[PDB]
Amino acid sequence: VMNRLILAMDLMNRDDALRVTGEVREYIDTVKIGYPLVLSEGMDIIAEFRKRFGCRIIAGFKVADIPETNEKICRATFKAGADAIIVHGFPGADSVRACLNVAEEMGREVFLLTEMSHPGAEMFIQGAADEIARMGVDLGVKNYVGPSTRPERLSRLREIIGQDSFLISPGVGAQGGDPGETLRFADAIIVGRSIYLADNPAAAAAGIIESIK
Amino acid sequence: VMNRLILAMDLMNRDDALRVTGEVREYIDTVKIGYPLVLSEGMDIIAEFRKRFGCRIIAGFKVADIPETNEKICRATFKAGADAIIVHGFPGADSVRACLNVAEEMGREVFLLTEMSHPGAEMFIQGAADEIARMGVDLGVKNYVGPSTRPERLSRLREIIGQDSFLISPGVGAQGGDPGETLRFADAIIVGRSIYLADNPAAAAAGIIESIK
Ligand SMILES: O=c1ccn([C@@H]2O[C@H](COP(=O)(O)O)[C@@H](O)[C@H]2O)c(=O)[nH]1
Ligand SMILES: O=c1ccn([C@@H]2O[C@H](COP(=O)(O)O)[C@@H](O)[C@H]2O)c(=O)[nH]1
Ligand SMILES: [Cl-]
Ligand SMILES: [Cl-]
Repeated sequence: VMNRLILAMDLMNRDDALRVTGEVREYIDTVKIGYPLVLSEGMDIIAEFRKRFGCRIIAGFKVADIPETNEKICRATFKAGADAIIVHGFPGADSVRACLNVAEEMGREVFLLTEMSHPGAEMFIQGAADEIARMGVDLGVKNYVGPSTRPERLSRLREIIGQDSFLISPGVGAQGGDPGETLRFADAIIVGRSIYLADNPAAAAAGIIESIK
Repeated sequence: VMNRLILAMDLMNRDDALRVTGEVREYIDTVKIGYPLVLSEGMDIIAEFRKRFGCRIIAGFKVADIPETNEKICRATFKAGADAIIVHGFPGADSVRACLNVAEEMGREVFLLTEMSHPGAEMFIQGAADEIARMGVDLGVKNYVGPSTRPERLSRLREIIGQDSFLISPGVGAQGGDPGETLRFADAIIVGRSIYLADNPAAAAAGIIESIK
């Protein structure tokens, strides 16, 4: 990932989303598109981003359904052009495998979300996170998502998945996570609001990159 | 809910989804639309269903993001016409409250998904399900989703939420759940494939209703 920086484009209208992404295109080559934008503008927005920016697209859908439905969601998502999809690990191994099956068939990637970055994650997710990470390792998952907001937890996750695995981390900026500290364990950071809500997105992205040069 | 039967419309193309729903419209007044259909045809499909069938629409999105993103997803979904949205409880209380806030503002409903119906749910969700249910009760949640595939678990969930709460349950038919047994605890059953994949959807729906009379 270019500059170890992934833009979380959660604006909800195409003009703004495309405008802001364009303002920071020189600093990134990977964009995470989620439901706020997709539900507001349609799945065709993914193809629009790929054609306009020639960027990698990670669908931050955090799939969390039964196996059969997970397969359908992944199929629809990859057909739309997504290079990868983020899947929740809490629902179990069968639900994860369903996503892996479609990813293998279509030559795409799966990112396993272990622990989440928000406060509520401490209630149920945190206690299962280490086991969810191990589950991913046992199934050969190579891409993971961990919390920037809890460096020691992110560090433990890194220990479990190993140095070879790819780890990205949200929660940098708006949620309180620090770019540099997070990159001690993650290969790339996910940044949304700190950039897309900034007075000048380009300066914001440049500032982040400057602090981690 | 008419006939205590909610149709899970997970077909992935407009023509088929509308045709099948039309075939069983005389037996239902509530349809659950999820990502397989919405990602394939766009969120406008929700409005299409409401105007063509005058039915209640439950968005089976199982929202499972951080609070801020959950708010955006719920807002986009309710603006699209959804009467209710299904929210995952495992991400915690703040993520649930975010959904409740938007539902309150827009005069819509939130259904809290406690334990899931597939095998993988036993790995992490099951052990947290009773507490997730209690969390919902403590926050005043009145609508819940529990597994048809585990009658005793569904029964325990009913005990926790009380007779007052509304409980719907997926996993009937394709996943092995029995309509009658499930309705001993749930107010309504969610049925997808057993109906929409049937040679004769209308006959399939009638058959289910027959054994429930
Ligand atoms: O544990 C997680 C999983 C997903 N995200 C997502 O990552 C982005 C973080 O954006 P922001 O807080 O930098 O604005 C959003 O798209 C959000 O939905 C998190 O924040 N935390
Ligand atoms: O625990 C859960 C939560 C959601 N669903 C959803 O309920 C429907 C069940 O459909 P079917 O198995 O009758 O086809 C699908 O939309 C599915 O995604 C489950 O099956 N189990
Ligand atoms: Cl995400
Ligand atoms: Cl659902």
